[PDB]
Amino acid sequence: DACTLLAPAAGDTIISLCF
Amino acid sequence: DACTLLAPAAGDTIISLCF
Amino acid sequence: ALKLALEYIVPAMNKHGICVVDDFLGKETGQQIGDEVRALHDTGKFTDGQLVSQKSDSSKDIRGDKITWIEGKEPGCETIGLLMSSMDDLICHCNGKLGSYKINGRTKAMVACYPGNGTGYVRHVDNCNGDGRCVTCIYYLNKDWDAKVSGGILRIFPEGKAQFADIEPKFDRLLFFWSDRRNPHEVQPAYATRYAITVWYFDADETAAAK
Amino acid sequence: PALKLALEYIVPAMNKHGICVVDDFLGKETGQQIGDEVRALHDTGKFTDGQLVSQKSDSSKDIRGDKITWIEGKEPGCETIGLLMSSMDDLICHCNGKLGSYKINGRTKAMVACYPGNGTGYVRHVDNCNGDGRCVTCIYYLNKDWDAKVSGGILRIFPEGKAQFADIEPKFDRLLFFWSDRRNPHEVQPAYATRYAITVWYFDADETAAAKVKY
Ligand SMILES: O=C(O)CNC(=O)C(=O)O
Ligand SMILES: O=C(O)CNC(=O)C(=O)O
Ligand SMILES: [Mn+2]
Ligand SMILES: [Mn+2]
Repeated sequence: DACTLLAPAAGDTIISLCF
Repeated sequence: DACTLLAPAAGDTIISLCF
Repeated sequence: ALKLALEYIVPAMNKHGICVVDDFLGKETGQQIGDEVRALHDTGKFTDGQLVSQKSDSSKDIRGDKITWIEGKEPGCETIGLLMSSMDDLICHCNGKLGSYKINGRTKAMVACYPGNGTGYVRHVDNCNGDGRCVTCIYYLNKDWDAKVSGGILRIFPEGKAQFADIEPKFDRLLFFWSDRRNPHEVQPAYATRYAITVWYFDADETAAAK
Repeated sequence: PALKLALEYIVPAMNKHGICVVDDFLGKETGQQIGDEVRALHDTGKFTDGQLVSQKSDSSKDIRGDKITWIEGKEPGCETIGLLMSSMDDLICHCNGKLGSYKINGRTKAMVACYPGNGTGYVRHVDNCNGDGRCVTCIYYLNKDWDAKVSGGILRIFPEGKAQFADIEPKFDRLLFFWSDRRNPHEVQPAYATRYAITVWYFDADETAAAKVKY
């Protein structure tokens, strides 16, 4: 649907964390 | 811009009024 | 007509760009309009609200209402037609006194229903791009609406000021407000069936220029 | 202590309400220094228009009118922002096993964000609505002496299923947590003053793996 038309971009990078 | 992505569709017919 | 328009609506609109009129048609007429609207709904004719620039087949997350367009002449919508004649009467006796708009057109009537379940309408402006729509008029049909339980408040954010105007969608209430970027507004999530009838009035010059 | 806060305050508030506000997170001095670093980032023209997951117009101010910059935390000149990120991460990792079934194993960079007054904002939206892996949204606010009555910029959260909402003022040194998915639709209401905030999104291991397969 149109939900992603409103959602903030997460960036191109995921940084590992915790484990 | 993106403003029309949120704007209510007016349709296509206008009804003459007043004059 | 002349009385209420010249002496109440015109001042309120020019000073604030937002006018509320309660007990517009009275309980009997309001109730008949309610019956006609709910009849239209129970046929299943209502379709998903559309946007000026539509990108996805589904857009509930932008506007989650279902609607149907009425001219006012349909056999069985006589009381909605009466509502419309009343509105048009007022608006035409407003010409030359609403800012500088020369109103000479209107849309069909948009009968809209937010079907509870948290649906609403994100903050938006009705007329973004000078499409001619200068005055938005909405007639609400919701008896004993308790916003604390059902939500569905219309929050308007007058451009330029942090303050806002919350409008409950109360039965037999008639709302006016400037359609352009001065009055961005949202329907906050509703948790009960929310009915309203909308008419947009067009400005002669701006409409001709847009076309 | 980060630990006692995470177990005694953050985790219960998140599990019972999906929203958690921690005021005076780092203290006056550290918060001010973060304000300096973000204002410096801003004065050097590093900010660009906030982006949407699926953008259709190149100018989308009317969806979200904020200016953005992504910070890894290691950039020389961003040491205090890096400390903030370290605090947050330390806090989140000590929550694993205590946030329902979520196992946080990733995060975005830090999104430094500015709404430059003038009625800019962010219409009601859901951070993660297709299951992109983001489970917790974390936002650090930097706006001293914020008077919402004149400046607006309140974050209104609309917890799903209930007519209630939660109005979050973007107060200085305030740390906000909330579930990123459709439980917490929210909007930044128009701001008439410069509004700064730093956001980190945290990813769930399983949901992010699924997301990688889906995309
Ligand atoms: O129904 C309301 O009160 C408000 N509706 C709208 O903003 C619309 O349909 O464009
Ligand atoms: O900055 C805020 O208060 C809220 N921010 C957002 O909802 C966002 O950037 O997606
Ligand atoms: Mn509207
Ligand atoms: Mn968000």
